[PDB]
Amino acid sequence: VTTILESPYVMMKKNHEMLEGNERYEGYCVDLAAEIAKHCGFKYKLTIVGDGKYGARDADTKIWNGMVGELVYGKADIAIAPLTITLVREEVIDFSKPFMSLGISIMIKKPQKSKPGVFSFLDPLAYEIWMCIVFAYIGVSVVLFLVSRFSPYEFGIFNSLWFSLGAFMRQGCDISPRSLSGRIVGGVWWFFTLIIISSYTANLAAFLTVERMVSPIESAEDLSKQTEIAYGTLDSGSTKEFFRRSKIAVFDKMWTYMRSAEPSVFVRTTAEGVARVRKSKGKYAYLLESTMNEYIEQRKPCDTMKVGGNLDSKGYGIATPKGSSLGTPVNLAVLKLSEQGVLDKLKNKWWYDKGECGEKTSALSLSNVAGVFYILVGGLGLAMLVALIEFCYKSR
Amino acid sequence: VTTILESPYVMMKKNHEMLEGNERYEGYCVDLAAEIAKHCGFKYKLTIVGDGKYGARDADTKIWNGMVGELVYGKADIAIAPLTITLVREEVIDFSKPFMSLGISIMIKKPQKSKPGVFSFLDPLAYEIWMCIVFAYIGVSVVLFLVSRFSPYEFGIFNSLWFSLGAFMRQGCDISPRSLSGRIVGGVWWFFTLIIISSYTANLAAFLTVERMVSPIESAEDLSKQTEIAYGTLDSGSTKEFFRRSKIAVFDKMWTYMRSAEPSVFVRTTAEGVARVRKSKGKYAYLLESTMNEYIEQRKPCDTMKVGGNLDSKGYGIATPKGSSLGTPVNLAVLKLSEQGVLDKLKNKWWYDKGECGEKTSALSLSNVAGVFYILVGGLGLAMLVALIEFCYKSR
Amino acid sequence: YIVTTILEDPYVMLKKNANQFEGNDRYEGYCVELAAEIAKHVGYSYRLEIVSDGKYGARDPDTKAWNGMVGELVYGRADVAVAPLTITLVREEVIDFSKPFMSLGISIMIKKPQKSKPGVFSFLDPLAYEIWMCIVFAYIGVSVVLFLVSRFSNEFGIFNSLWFSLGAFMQQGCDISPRSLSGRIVGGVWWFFTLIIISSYTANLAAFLTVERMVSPIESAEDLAKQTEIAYGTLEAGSTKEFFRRSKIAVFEKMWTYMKSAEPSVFVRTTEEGMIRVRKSKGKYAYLLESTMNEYIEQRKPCDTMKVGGNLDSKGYGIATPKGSALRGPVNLAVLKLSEQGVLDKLKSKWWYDKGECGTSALSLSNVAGVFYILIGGLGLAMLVALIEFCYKSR
Amino acid sequence: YIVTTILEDPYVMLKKNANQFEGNDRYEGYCVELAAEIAKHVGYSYRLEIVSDGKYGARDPDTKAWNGMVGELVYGRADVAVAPLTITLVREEVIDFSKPFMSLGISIMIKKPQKSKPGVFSFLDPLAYEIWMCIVFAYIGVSVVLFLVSRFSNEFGIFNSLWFSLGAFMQQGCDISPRSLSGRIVGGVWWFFTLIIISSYTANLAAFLTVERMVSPIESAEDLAKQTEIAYGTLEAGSTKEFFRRSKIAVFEKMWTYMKSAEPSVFVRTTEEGMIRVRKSKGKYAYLLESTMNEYIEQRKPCDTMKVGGNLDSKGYGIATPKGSALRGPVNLAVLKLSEQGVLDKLKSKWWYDKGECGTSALSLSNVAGVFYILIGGLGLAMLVALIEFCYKSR
Amino acid sequence: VQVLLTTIGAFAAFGLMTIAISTDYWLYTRALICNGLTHSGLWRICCLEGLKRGVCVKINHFAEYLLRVVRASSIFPILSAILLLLGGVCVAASRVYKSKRNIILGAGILFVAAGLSNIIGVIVYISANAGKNHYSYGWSFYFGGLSFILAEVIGVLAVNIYIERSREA
Amino acid sequence: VQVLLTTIGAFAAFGLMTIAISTDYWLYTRALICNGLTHSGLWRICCLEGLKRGVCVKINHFAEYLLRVVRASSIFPILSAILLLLGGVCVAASRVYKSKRNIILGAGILFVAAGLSNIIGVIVYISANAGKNHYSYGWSFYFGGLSFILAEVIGVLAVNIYIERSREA
Ligand SMILES: NS(=O)(=O)c1cccc2c1c([N+](=O)[O-])cc1[nH]c(=O)c(=O)[nH]c12
Ligand SMILES: NS(=O)(=O)c1cccc2c1c([N+](=O)[O-])cc1[nH]c(=O)c(=O)[nH]c12
Ligand SMILES: NS(=O)(=O)c1cccc2c1c([N+](=O)[O-])cc1[nH]c(=O)c(=O)[nH]c12
Ligand SMILES: NS(=O)(=O)c1cccc2c1c([N+](=O)[O-])cc1[nH]c(=O)c(=O)[nH]c12
Repeated sequence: VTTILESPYVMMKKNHEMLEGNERYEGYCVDLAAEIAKHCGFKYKLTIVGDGKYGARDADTKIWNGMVGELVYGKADIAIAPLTITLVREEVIDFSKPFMSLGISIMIKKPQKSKPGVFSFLDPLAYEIWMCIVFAYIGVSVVLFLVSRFSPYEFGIFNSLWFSLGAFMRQGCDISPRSLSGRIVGGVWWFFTLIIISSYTANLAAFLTVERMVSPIESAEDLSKQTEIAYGTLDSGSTKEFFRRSKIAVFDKMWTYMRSAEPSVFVRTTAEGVARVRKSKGKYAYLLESTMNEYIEQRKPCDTMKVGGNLDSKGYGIATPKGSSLGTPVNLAVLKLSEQGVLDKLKNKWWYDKGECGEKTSALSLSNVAGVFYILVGGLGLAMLVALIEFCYKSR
Repeated sequence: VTTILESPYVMMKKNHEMLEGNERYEGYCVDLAAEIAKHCGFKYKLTIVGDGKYGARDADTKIWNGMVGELVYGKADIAIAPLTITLVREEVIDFSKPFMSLGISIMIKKPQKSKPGVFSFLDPLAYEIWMCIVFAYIGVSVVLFLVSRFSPYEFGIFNSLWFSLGAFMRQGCDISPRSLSGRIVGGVWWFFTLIIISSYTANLAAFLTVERMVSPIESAEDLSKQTEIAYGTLDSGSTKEFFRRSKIAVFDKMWTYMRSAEPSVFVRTTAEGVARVRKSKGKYAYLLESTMNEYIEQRKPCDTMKVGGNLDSKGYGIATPKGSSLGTPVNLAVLKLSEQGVLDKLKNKWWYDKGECGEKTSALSLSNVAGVFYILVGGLGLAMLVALIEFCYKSR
Repeated sequence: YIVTTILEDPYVMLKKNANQFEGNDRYEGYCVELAAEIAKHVGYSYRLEIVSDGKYGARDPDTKAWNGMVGELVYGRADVAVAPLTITLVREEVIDFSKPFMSLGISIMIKKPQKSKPGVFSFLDPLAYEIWMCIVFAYIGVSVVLFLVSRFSNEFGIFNSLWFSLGAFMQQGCDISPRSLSGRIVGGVWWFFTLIIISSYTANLAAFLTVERMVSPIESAEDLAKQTEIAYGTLEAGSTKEFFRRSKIAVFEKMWTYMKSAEPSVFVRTTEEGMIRVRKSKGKYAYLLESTMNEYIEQRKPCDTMKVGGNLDSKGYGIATPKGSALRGPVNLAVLKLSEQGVLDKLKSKWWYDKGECGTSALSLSNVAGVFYILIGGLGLAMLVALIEFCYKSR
Repeated sequence: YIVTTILEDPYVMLKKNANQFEGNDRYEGYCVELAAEIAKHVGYSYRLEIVSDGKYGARDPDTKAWNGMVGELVYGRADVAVAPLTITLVREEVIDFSKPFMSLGISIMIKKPQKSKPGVFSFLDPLAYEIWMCIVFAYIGVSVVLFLVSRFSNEFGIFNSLWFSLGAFMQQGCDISPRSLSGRIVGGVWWFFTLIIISSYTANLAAFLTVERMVSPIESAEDLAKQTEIAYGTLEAGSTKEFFRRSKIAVFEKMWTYMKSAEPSVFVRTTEEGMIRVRKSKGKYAYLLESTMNEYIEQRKPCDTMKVGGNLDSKGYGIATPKGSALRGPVNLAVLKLSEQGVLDKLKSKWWYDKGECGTSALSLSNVAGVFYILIGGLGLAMLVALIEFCYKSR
Repeated sequence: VQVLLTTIGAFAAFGLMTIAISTDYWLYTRALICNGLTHSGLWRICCLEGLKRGVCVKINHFAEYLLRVVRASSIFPILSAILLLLGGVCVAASRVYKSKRNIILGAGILFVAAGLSNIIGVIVYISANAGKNHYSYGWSFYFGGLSFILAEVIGVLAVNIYIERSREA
Repeated sequence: VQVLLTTIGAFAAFGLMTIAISTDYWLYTRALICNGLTHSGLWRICCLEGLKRGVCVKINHFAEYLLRVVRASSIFPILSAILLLLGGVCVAASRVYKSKRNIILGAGILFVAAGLSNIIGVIVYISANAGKNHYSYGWSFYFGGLSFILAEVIGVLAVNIYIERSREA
């Protein structure tokens, strides 16, 4: 039994040196090999590949390395590791039906509470509403001015604007229309202000009560048009070839984007990609196998998440040299175990059960409400400037 | 194997007539008998008592009836039913260690949304706060009147009260103090009003957002002093004797209360008590065995709940005639099954798994806010009356 | 070489206007294109031939003889079989598959929630219609009483009394304040009433918006495991019922305990029946079926359904072949070549999406447009009234 | 007849000032009174004698010999044993018990939440201290700018400007209003600022009160099964760890999976250690132990703990006896007679409660008293200022 | 001049209120006692679209006690009607035997009191009625509302007449 | 008369603001860069109660870009100090070469502008600083606040002096 060390599939048990035998190792593939033996009824000893890779065709030597090399050269009988079933290996050895399906997925940093931006106090209401409010304020002021001037029954343009503004802010009004039409306008404006302000306050309370952190992307197409978040696979790997060898245009655009990279949106190791996305502060998204992504999402510090759905589909399968008298029983055992409700159990036990991770709200801070302070000081400056200008003009 | 029919312990399986053999019955005691046999390895046939009672000492015949009668007279070998272990039966037969512990508990109707009472709009704030608000209003009005009269720098007593009242209601004030002390008072009152009203609105929103139906009673002592909700056991039964034969004063008071009953707070059957509490609209509380209470709380329409904790402690146990060569193995089997994590499993399967039961808020209705309308109309009537009285007085 | 197949769509189906075509060209579908590709790769010839029984395959319990498509294979009638043939142990024993050309598993189908356009007058929902009516009645009564009391036996007026009451309800200041005790009484009471009413309105609106915000739509199977106002079911008897029956998982164990109390019956005799039941249950019913059919249905008009969460189990449709046949090598290798160079993805997108008949929490303008319409109407009425007053001023 | 016992409190314990007493009278406790009653009923004589090892009993693994109190029974040394002897199968095989005189099971102990008296100035919590400071700064700045702008080059005034700004912040109306464009600009901006600030204050207060309302304290074991900010543990090795180990229940299975990831260590070497750890964990730690000891501790000062939910399992303390002894009948019958006539309940209440060293959502006045104190202080300051103004008016 | 408008409005308001009280066409609701749609009324709930169509009877009305009592005895709508009648009688008595300048004042007082009584009766009726089943309000309810509106208008008109007449002195 | 009060207050406000800017005693916080309590300042965070006590250096400041830029270049507190100085100079220049009636006006304008600049600088400092770890504000912050208060008072006093003097004409 030749395996490879990749977590969680084959890892050193507690006291790697103090524990000897088949108990030195722990992981998913260990339990899988045990379950496969419980049906095959064979004798096996846990082993590990030498080169350090699962297996591939040598560039020129054409000598199989890793698990496939060990299996095809009699070093080991069966293999149990996250082997990506593919044509090239299917040509030299006979796999089984996949014991775990997967595909390319998307990995991002778990979205956090972004520091509230200036003008965050407008979040409760959409900009359409604010624009309509301003337009209605202007319109009602103008209508009141017209009605007052043409039916005097004094409400000038300036005083009309002042009255409307002081009405929208629930403040006292020095003048109130004495004409029936003016009273109509005033009452209608009053209703509008009351409703609008109550809605604003209520929606703000809802915002402050429950937090909803929403990921900016929901799928591959979502970030295929984002053009803001960098996303790249391994500099050289299966995913890079898949994007390169793609014939579907949505992935073609992503591949072209990755081609014109500045800097190169690529890494040399998976840990490199994890560290980059963790330290990119929501600016990099990594594409990798959904198994590894679900794995990482359950390991501390739990600073990342899997988003979207699988783009391609693959499978991990037992391997066996051609003509082995053990391919059929292992295939049958894999399948029966799969439909017996076991591989799901093992996956839950390892990915999720052994998981690093499975609120009294806070007062408001200046960061939330500094925009209105800036507006206040700007208005004070503007008012001093305008009074100064008027004084200078009237002086001459 | 003699049993008794009481649910869920022994009930007629689906198609009571179309199903024949030992499959005709279903329930907790059936599985328990099966588990006990799986250890004893005996041969048994499900049976039922004839008289219709678990067992008791005849008033004068002294002939044991029910399960105990059948067991003590050779009719059956072992018994499996909710038998209340007690001294009298322990004298004639040998039980086992209890396979289920229980005690007297409290049963009430599941509390519902009471129709909002008049003056429900004061719920957000405690009456202490309302009284303090009125006192502070009076005090500030008086202080303002004193300051205005003694330092005139016109704010009469009546106008001072008007100003304070219009301030507490966020309405325009015709007069504003021109004296520094008056301005101090006004600003302080303004702060108080703002804070109070904002707190009122916020607490009301909290009330309307999340519903919390709180039972009026938390334990036996809770309703021992309620003196409002009727509570009574069976007219004649074990619980009645237990309360009668009690030596602890908290239950002595409840027993005395049940003695002076008008009408008699008692029933003739458990179904009678269930129907009474369900139709008493939260005015009757029934005391019965916690097993039956937990049972009912899981059966439709789920209009009742168990409250408090057990008052006494009892146990259900296998029974066996004296000298039987099967008392010890059944005792050991009961105990081993209990600590093996089974009786809990069976209880969960029957009481809970086979359970009849395991929101966009609504607009406000006049019932919620009719009190303020009544106050408004009363104020209108009072104002018309007072103006009429003043007119009549000034006329003469 | 004969090819066995079945008519489940969007796999091989009857081409529109089949009279104008015959033979292999008489049918179109996903499996048809897949078999075309496989033929082009391996290099053999085929003639499509549909199964007669219409059943995929199962061991007859009375007689161990098979029954269905795998029956048409194992007894030498057929050479291969390209169809949604879920590979299982029993079939693997007697028929031999290739690597799965298309993976899948149990999913969840729920009624698509139509975008509930808020009513034009949704801003009054916080308060009941009766409360608004009684508000109007009380406003009229207070204005009239204030006039009456203040007038007989000042600056006030029926028009002015109405104005004062209206401005006091809306907390927009009063131009004139009563100077008489009774007027002050009525004003204070009106003030109390408006304050309470407005605070209640605002609070109830906050409750509406907060509750409508902390609603989590069913996005997983566990979310279903903790739901009681929504029921779900499966086919009357299939791989799904068996999967839940022999389930060693806790969540599925709970769901199977739930389905044990099947009353009122949730199971369904036919999948189309389940789709109709969900489409008519108005979001109170969910269905469990294969992810592929769920995705396909979510694209076939009507667009009344969608798929949620992820696959609960894992299976795979595979190309079968007679045990000990002489095509395992080429067929498996061709399947893997097709999957590796991204043809199956193209074909799936073509048949599920390309030939498909379908496909922020800030308060929006739609929630409030009612008050804007009221304002525009009031402004128009004001301009009309101004014109009338101007004409009347000529006397 | 010799009586075996152990010193676990509130069962048999060392009587205060033991020097002034000897023999049976040298000890007092629940089991002491129970044995006294049993002696009075059955009618024999006894001499209390405590176990030497101090262990209840367990089969030595190296040698099948017992070790502890049940050891002192099974080897003929002792006649009976009255103590919290949890009856189990292994002991039932070799020692025979009576009916349980007192039932129990695993419970939960949590730190008692002290009645957090709200701060006298808790009403400012919705907004940060910095925001209040900048509000004051901006109020001063706006008032000064309004004065300056309106004055040079009307009715306004530094005192009047301050008054206007203060009344505009509190939305209480202004008798005067700027008539100049710049004054109007500054007034409108101040109005915007106050409106936004007040709405934010009210909304955040609503959020506080709503969140503080939908908090469910740990009231069951399942509630613990879905908690991550609170950890729990048991004794290092006992019937509890074994119960979770051999647990066939789902909730306890999940809790045991959690406890498997014991890091940082939750288990405890001694129960007093666990009580101390909870008492020092500030409500972030819970403990699992026998319901009886939890109830007893919840009554022994300090009153820093309480019991929640209900029993998770079921056990029973029982009176032991040598196998084949001549006291089973009388002892069992006396236990049942005592339980039936309500003595054990009396005794338990006496030793757990009688000799114990312990034992609405509307916004309350404590939440707000700060503004009342501010108001009283302002009124006193106003009276003082009025007196000063009156004295100064004499000139 | 305006005396005629006042009197006709008082008569119309009394007629409307008396009709609304009399007619059992207040509520449209689907009930279960009938074994179904129903045009329930103030006094007798009366079935519709059912086997017992037309065959209809009075209702059974059984702090909250007092609400049930007042709802059963619709004393406030009846009081509004009575006050409307008495105010109309006072207006008629002021048309003759004039030069009193204290009668139409009482008439307006009574009209306002009748309006308030109608408001109270409506509030009580709705509060007691309530206790999802859709429903609607029959034209009896709108008749009561129109009667209230007319009562308010008549009160204001009568007091205006009084103040104009007393302004002569 | 009040000219002396104005001038001494202007000098005091400038001194307070210059001291607050100079002193690195703005914030009291427990930081981790020091490897611990710290009296952080406007310019250089400076350690305390630690191994590197006293040995302290400037800080590293790296839409939000602009906030970082403005915080790093404390141009608004510096502008407040500069405006205070220039206004004091204008007051001095108005004490001599009098009969202008347009200088102390500018002085008050500058004092108000300095107050607003101090407010803006404080807001910016607090907003950028924030990003549970307890902390507190050193007396440099309160010195800045006192400088702002004095600036406002001096502006109002200067404009009052101006209006009184110009009321002579
Ligand atoms: N760890 S990884 O980041 O996901 C990952 C990255 C890159 C290649 C992988 C691979 C994994 N795997 O799942 O460990 C298994 C695997 N198996 C093969 O046979 C092969 O050729 N390449 C791979
Ligand atoms: N159903 S009940 O309402 O709870 C109930 C009420 C009254 C007596 C009961 C009893 C039950 N039980 O549990 O069914 C069992 C039981 N067993 C005995 O041996 C005995 O004497 N009396 C009883
Ligand atoms: N139509 S369905 O509702 O999804 C569906 C329901 C039930 C069994 C199915 C099945 C489908 N399918 O996809 O049509 C294919 C399929 N193929 C097999 O080989 C087999 O055994 N069972 C099935
Ligand atoms: N003190 S404790 O923390 O609660 C406690 C912990 C662990 C085991 C206990 C135990 C107690 N007890 O109540 O003292 C009694 C007891 N009795 C037995 O017979 C036995 O086997 N184990 C125990």
